[PDB]
Amino acid sequence: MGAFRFHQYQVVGRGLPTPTDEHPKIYRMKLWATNEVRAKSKFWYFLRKLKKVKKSNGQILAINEIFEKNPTTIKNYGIWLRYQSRTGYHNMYKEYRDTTLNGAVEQMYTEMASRHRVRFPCIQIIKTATVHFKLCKRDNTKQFHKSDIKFPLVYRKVRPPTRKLKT
Amino acid sequence: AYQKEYETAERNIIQAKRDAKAAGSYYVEAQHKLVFVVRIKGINKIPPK
Amino acid sequence: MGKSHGYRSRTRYMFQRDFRKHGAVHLSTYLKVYKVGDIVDIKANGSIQKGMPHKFYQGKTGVVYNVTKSSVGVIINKMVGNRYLEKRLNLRVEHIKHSKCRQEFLERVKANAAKRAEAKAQGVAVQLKRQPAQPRESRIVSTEGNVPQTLAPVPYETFI
Amino acid sequence: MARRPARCYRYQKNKPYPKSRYNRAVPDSKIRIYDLGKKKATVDEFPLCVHLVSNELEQLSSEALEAARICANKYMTTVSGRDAFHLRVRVHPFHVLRINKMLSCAGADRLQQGMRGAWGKPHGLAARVDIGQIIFSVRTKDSNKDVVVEGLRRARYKFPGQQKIILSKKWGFTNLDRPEY
RNA sequence: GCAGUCAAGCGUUCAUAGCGACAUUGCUUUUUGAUUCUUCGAUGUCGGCUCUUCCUAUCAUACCGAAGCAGAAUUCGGUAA
RNA sequence: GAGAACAGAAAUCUCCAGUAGAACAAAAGGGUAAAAGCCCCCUUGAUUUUGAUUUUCAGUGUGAAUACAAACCAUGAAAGU
RNA sequence: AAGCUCCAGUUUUAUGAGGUAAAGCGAAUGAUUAGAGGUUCCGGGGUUGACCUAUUCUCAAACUUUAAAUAUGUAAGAUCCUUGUUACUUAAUUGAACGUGGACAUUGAAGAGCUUUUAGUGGGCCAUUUUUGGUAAGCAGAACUGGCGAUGCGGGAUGAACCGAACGUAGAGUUAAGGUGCCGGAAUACACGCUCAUCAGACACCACAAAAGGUGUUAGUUCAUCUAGACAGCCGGACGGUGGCCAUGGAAGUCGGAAUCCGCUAAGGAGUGUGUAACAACUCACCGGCCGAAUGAACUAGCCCUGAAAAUGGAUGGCGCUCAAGCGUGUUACCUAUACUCUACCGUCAGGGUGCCCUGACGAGUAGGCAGG
Repeated sequence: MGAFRFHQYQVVGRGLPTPTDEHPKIYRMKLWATNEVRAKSKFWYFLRKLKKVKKSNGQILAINEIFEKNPTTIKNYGIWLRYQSRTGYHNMYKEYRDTTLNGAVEQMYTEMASRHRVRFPCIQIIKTATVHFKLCKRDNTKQFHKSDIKFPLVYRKVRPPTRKLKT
Repeated sequence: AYQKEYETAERNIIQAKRDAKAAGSYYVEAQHKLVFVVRIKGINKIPPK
Repeated sequence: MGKSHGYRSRTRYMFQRDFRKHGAVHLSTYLKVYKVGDIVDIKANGSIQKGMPHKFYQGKTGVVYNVTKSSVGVIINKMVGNRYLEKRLNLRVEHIKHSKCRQEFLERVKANAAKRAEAKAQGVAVQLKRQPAQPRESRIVSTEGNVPQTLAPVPYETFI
Repeated sequence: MARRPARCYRYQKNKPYPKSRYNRAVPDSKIRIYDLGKKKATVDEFPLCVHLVSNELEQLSSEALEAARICANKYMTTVSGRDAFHLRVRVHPFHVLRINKMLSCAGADRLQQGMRGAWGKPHGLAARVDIGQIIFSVRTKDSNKDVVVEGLRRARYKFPGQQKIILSKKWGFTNLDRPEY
């Protein structure tokens, strides 16, 4: 797409470390990011969150990025999310209608921001999980979109400029 | 040239990595890189330190 | 004004030893004699009563300048002011402990130093460092003039 | 008692202070008892355990602690009767409060000199209750869950630090706790 | 000084017609203290008189709510300078 | 703790168990178990002289202290102290 | 200043040390406390065995030592050999270590050593961090640091110490901080979402707003119920084992106190509330219909109002816009300092070169020193 929204960067690496029969074992976090600036950062924050490491103990092997595999079209992304507001972070599973992973980020940001309290310092999320169109449960925007694929309903929905013409 | 050995070795590497977590075993690249340093920020409100 | 200034105050953590260090010290430590130019930490053992430095001097490293009877004379540098002088401290051997760090440092440089000699004969590792060290130097070497050169920055103009 | 809101006390003042040499004649602990109800009962009969936990970092007054805990107790002992379930206060009150005590008019200001001047004359006890700390840990049976919750609501309007009711997990839940015999 | 919350309790019975502790959060700046910012080549003191302009936390009047308002004296409270 | 008529304050003496919780004139805190503590003897070095140095105080005195060497003795097996 | 003379730092290594949380010692509020040996008294009964103290294994948090502190600043510390000759403390005794004399072989960069003489104090202030006293304070009194003082200029309405920025002159360019509806450079920008109170145009700030927070505002979450038909409302039904043991004046559906099976079976509980001294009805449970699609309870955060009252006259700097000119999420383009770069050039210092010419760097300034005029 044009001027990102957060392509997920599949960052991989190691650790890589010391003269001991240990070594840390092989990891992944695929993190949504804008390129390498973000790439680094997330990895250190993941390494803080779950793992423990260090900066130095986490070694990055490689990077491979993100465009559109499947259709622009029409997941309605199930997102596992955390929002920081008037104390620390509270858990969320938000399943919202989207075009795509580029979009998902913006639509969630706008939702943390507006609705939930969000401001600067945050981060992000935990996972995004695709779903089948009929399955989608919570609920307002999407319920209409699910119905549209159905169709008929696309003949519905067809509404927005509608009051304007004359014909 | 560094990148070629990874590429040659691995079909596996890419697909698994976009789709899911985990990492595969066998190889890994070390890197050096020298640096350039530019000072953006001024003297005001800092220790001599 | 108010209260004291005082040698014994603020000692409680420094003076006191671990549960493991507690009990009488061992006379081997008392017996130990050292040579000039040895590097020794000063930190008083709580379990010896006398011979103790000013409390304020502990955790500093000095070189045994000379000895005069049972106690030994240590050179250390303090800090802060103008034209600060280096100090002699009379501090006992019970309170003075060896320093491993220079001993292993000395062995490593000397162990290395043998590896080189063979390389100087038949081998070229270096080359640049080789050029100053043959042209360079006596002092004899080992002299007391180098000490004021070191002494002079210890009163630091900026910090002041 | 004598007014001062808790604007004076609630924020985290002072290198503690409550050290035993340094304060003869503190005013009392007014907290009537810490454990309540069935004191003659182990924790293990009760399938439900409810807690009350802080959002803020405070010093709570001794009077607020007793007033909140008695208000909760009147709700428990009226609805579940005298030989009810069982409660424990998490936090006892032992931080000691200095305040200077009401001058004079002699033109005698402080007569002291000008002054004030440490060694302030003790006003009583408070408890530290820091963020996420637990003021009450209450053990009960699920057909009286409601009763302890309103007792915990009637407690909140009697301390100033904002707090939340919560259902506990600790070790186990209450039944991964029980299988070894 | 005044207010808000909570409402133990009292009011024959009844938390809330009314009264209302403990606790607790506020607000004002008009008492008192605290301070030492301002003025020691000088800010005339209290009080009172008289002239003005204001404020709202309203004592009365207007309009209203509730009552443990039969009338009716009333009580409490809202709007309101 | 036990044990011993009487004795409670009951020493007392006895046995076991007993590592710094005791003792160490005096604050505090620290510190030590054939100890620097406790006992028995013997004794005077609480001597004179000079004091490297630190604390005083980073350079500033008195004072203090830590070390000597000369002078002199002690105890002690003696080293030493 | 005036001269003299030609080294400084830092990771990394090693040391010991702030501290403050949960144990140990000491203190210990101070509960709760089972199990369980023993105090000591009397006092009743058939050695046992009611009665008070109290070891002992054993349980909720505080505080001063100490481990291991975890931390973090720190915070000092970074030549060798042989030969001879001399010494030395210590048995006519054993050794080293002294001193000499001679030979042998070894990431940084001017931040910089010493001296004479000189001056203004010898009253500070603010902020940040860590505090200590004080209810607090545009408070008091420390620590660590930057600024103000003595520091311009640009931003912030104004405004010593907030941000950007350290300033010879002059110009051109481009930028910071911060801003782009108008005042007012520069967007009535672009993607979206909430808000309708004029919230609100706000880093810090004499910028207020809380407990309580409602809440069916919006949103989000967690648990349950729904096409097998929930839900609002309206409508509608109930025979039989059998009026159930204990206790008491008395419970018998419904003062207190049990079990809880079953008929048949749309369905018909040993019962939901309303009762009388006690008994004495009627509804509900449970069950059915008319309608048709979501539903309610708990927490959380935005918003918001409610809490929300003050004195000469209205403001967020002002006008005052509200799918924004709000506020938040991303994002494009612009604007903008004495900064930065560059051009020209004045001083100092590097220096060079021939009373003179040239190269490049640095270059605000009160007290104040010195030097030229």
